[PDB]
Amino acid sequence: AHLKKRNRLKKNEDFQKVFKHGTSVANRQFVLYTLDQPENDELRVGLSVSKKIGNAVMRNRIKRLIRQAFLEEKERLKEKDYIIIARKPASQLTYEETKKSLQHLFRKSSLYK
Ligand SMILES: [Zn+2]
Ligand SMILES: [Zn+2]
Repeated sequence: AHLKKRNRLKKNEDFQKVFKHGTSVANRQFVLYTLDQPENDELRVGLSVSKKIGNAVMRNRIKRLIRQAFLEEKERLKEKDYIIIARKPASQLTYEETKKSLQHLFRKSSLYK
């Protein structure tokens, strides 16, 4: 039901690494940063939510949808490091809508085995 701990990019150092050296694709809804770790056997997801969405509830909600959207995809996705920045126009998406969006970027940055 939930994304495993090991599949989560926790601390800032890891993020900065992806930002500075990773690759990027952007949507009207999200900015997906994917670094690359050949030394990682499983993928990692980091979440950055605009914060220009104030309601912790809208932010926590959107995070869950992306995390859960990833769970549905953990198998078809390369084992890299991902950072998804949720843009303002993502705040009101439904799971289905979020998943279609993430797969736009995933198909863009060819992160599909
Ligand atoms: Zn550098
Ligand atoms: Zn590394």
